Amino acid sequence: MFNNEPLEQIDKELHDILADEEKRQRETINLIASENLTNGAVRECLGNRVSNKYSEGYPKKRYYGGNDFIDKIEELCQKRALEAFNVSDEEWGVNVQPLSGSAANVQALYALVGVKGKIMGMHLCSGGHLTHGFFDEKKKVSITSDMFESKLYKCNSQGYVDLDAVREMALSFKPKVIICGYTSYPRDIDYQQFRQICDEVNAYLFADISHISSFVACNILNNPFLHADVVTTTTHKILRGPRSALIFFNKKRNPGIEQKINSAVFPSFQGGPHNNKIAAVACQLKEVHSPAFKEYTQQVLLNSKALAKALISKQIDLVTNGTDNHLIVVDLRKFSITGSKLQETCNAINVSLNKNTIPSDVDCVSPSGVRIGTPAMTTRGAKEKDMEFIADVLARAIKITVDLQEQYGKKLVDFKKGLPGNAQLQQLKQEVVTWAGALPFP
Amino acid sequence: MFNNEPLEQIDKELHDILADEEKRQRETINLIASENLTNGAVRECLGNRVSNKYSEGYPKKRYYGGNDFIDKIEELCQKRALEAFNVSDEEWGVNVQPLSGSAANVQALYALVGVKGKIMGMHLCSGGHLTHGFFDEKKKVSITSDMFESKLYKCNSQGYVDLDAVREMALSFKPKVIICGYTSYPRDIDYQQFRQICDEVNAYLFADISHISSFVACNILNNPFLHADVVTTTTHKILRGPRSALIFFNKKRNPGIEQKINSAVFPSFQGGPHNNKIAAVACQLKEVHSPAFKEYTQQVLLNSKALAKALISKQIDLVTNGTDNHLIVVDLRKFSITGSKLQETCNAINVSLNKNTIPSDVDCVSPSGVRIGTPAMTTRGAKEKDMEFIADVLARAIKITVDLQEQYGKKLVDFKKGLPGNAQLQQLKQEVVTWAGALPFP
Ligand SMILES: Cc1[nH]nc2c1[C@](c1cc(N3CCC(CC(=O)O)CC3)cc(C(F)(F)F)c1)(C(C)C)C(C#N)=C(N)O2
Ligand SMILES: Cc1[nH]nc2c1[C@](c1cc(N3CCC(CC(=O)O)CC3)cc(C(F)(F)F)c1)(C(C)C)C(C#N)=C(N)O2
Ligand SMILES: Cc1ncc(COP(=O)(O)O)c(CNCC(=O)O)c1O
Ligand SMILES: Cc1ncc(COP(=O)(O)O)c(CNCC(=O)O)c1O
Ligand SMILES: [Cl-]
Repeated sequence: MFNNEPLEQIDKELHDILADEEKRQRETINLIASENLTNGAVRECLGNRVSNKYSEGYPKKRYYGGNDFIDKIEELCQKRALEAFNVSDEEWGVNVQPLSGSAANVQALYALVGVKGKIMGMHLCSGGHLTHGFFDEKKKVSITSDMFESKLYKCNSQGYVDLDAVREMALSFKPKVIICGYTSYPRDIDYQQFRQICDEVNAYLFADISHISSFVACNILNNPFLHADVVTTTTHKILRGPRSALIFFNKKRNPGIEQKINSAVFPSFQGGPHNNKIAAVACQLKEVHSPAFKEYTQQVLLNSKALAKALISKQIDLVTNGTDNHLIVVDLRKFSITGSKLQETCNAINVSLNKNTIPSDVDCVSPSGVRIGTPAMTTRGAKEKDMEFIADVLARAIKITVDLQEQYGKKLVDFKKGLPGNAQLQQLKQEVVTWAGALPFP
Repeated sequence: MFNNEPLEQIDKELHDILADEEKRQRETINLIASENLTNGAVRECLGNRVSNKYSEGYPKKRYYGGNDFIDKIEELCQKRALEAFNVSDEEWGVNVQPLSGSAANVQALYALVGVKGKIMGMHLCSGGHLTHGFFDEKKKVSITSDMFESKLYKCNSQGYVDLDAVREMALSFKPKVIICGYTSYPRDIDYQQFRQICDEVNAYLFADISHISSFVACNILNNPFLHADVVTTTTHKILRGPRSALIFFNKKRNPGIEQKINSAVFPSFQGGPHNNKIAAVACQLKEVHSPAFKEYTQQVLLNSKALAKALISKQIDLVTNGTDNHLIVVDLRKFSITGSKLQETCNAINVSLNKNTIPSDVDCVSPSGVRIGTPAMTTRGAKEKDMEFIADVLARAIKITVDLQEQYGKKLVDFKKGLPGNAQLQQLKQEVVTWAGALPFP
């Protein structure tokens, strides 16, 4: 008693918007540092009937019947996760049920510290995430600043994590957890030093490696599994999986954490797992372990180095004057424009990027930069030689943005009136499309 | 720089488990009240490249570029949600970004009362959800009993909601929210009478209609939208959509609730929305509004009545001795067997159900019943005349379970040794598969 007519016939309205979204993705230079494109095998999982199953609990301990094949999928995902990040099932555990990044981080924090527990994370304005305790003087913006007591550590004026400040803060504030691993931080993390500060004050070491996960798994960047008690990560960014998250916990260093983390996920916060996600994660984690994926990940940093280098050669300032990973933050103060403005200008030419704060900015309204990153375009086949072209396009967008500000003024509402019809933007878009639309599309 | 080999080639191991899940689903009598089967159109959306997009925030106010077609999908889903539940976009708003039911309920309660806030909900043992403030004397099982202060109202020994107790509890406890709508409660709700109690102590009226959503939409059961301040609902049960959730808020009765709920979802708890979900929910919400889905929903209650009636005529006791909705709770005390045992017996014959508490039980270990429901089988084309057979299979399961208890004893580990190879279980399984494997499978 159902309708099995295809999507095209059942819902032509929705199907057209998705055919459109598909074309837009195909014809865009995607520089969002947090975005990638999944292969068809991961999209077959997400489409799979396994999402019919309620399977609350953990494998073998299900509150529903008919979970025989679900428990295998869940166990196969856990194994492949522990295998992908080069850790032993003897000392490291993994929960694979968190629905996304922010859910995973709030759950893992809760497990460790409980309500009104004390936590430390990097400031949003300095590169830290919302779920790292972010608040404003005016409001508790993240739940992690309200359901927990949080304190935030700023980076230095050059854009680097100030370990002198972290230690000054940890001794006075005395938190149960210290968060590192970040949302828009272009450099590597000394986890060892974080461990020594955590050990000084008997706080837990929390490393959220969502942005840099692939690098960690492939031993291109520092390994926080050597020092951290908990490691959180999303699966949908550089790792190139579905939208999901993973909580890793260190059993050797903290026995009985397994029960605490598992109980935090369910039944503390979530109910039924999303099994199509779990299936999809499993499929991408087998890819993560291959030598082919290492090659891709290497290409990400190769492209990122080249991109930063080509932007500096065109006199554009970068936060920390470069990058160790997949991402760059462009400081736009020398041009007297904002990232809100450059994001719209880039939206008009099919260049996807996001506004981003910098160290000198006192407000998240009027951010003075944009962040870009290479995972997506590296997935589309772009090489080091291609980065000059992307640098060329970003430079012209900045120049066009200066002109449109000159003509129409600093107000953003006024600035947008400048965008539609602009001949240079039309010629530039045309250039973006012609090149982007040609690349391999998964 | 990717692998576009299909799932079968890239991951034969996983592909075989999913082909196996597919066959199990096809050859099972699914009586899990919370489960359904999604059509191929809903499954195309979940597999769609729209899940590549980071679109944090709300439509027109995105922290990322390239969100033009995503904004159309998110506004189209909101439209179709308000349309489906027969509410005016002037009076009611809807957030469509919650990732699942438990996330939606925690977020909405936060919006309303905040950390340390007071809430009231039905006890788990009486039919209420974990997210309705459930705790135990030992521990705060749900975050909703820890991040909030909760008190729990039980039903009487008859299995019915006791409004005398609710009011008595509300006057003394004075919560800011009162939750109604439930997980395994077989009768309709007097929302109007809940509204009268909420107004007396100036509390919000929270209706969670996840289990009964389709009835509310198609006007077969009471309408909480006439009285409630907030309505939550999952989209993956009787509504027959993807795994997602929806928070409805009454703007007219509570000016300023819109921002407060929209900010609880993001940036308070979640980050990037899962767009494939939103696409999928939009697709099913169009189906919900047709007269054909009303037909399906009517057939759900026709089957439920017949199923209750046919179980009573085989001398099986039901809580409240019947049902007004899609679900029944079988009380198994007279047979001296637990729900755990009957769930295992039923899994050996390809009958999916779940264990469930009843009013007389003091513990959730050793629950005295099981819960069943008709949404899934009604989707597969089963009619009233088919319910006698399901009732007969369940009767035979109960009988077999008493025998297996008699032979191997009360211990559950001992009991399962009895299951493998049993001649009448093989005979019954055979009978289950033959009928189930013949029915329409979306
Ligand atoms: C949207 C989001 N989530 N997590 C983030 C961000 C980022 C971000 C957040 C905000 N927020 C998002 C929530 C907002 C609170 C509200 O809405 O009431 C406070 C500022 C603002 C910006 C930018 F605009 F660039 F300054 C960027 C980026 C990645 C989009 C960010 C930065 N900078 C960092 N560090 O992390
Ligand atoms: C799994 C789950 N989620 N929400 C539910 C349930 C149900 C349920 C929950 C529990 N729980 C789940 C959390 C558990 C807490 C812990 O581990 O520390 C306490 C008992 C136990 C049962 C049953 F076994 F039948 F008694 C049923 C059902 C629908 C599966 C339930 C009941 N009865 C109700 N009312 O709601
Ligand atoms: C370090 C980090 N942690 C957690 C999250 C949360 O992920 P979900 O979006 O799945 O909740 C993000 C999101 N990153 C935002 C961005 O960098 O674009 C992040 O950067
Ligand atoms: C009333 C109610 N509310 C919320 C949820 C949470 O849904 P998620 O599983 O999407 O978190 C459930 C699921 N209850 C499980 C069941 O009845 O089988 C529920 O019954
Ligand atoms: Cl999904």
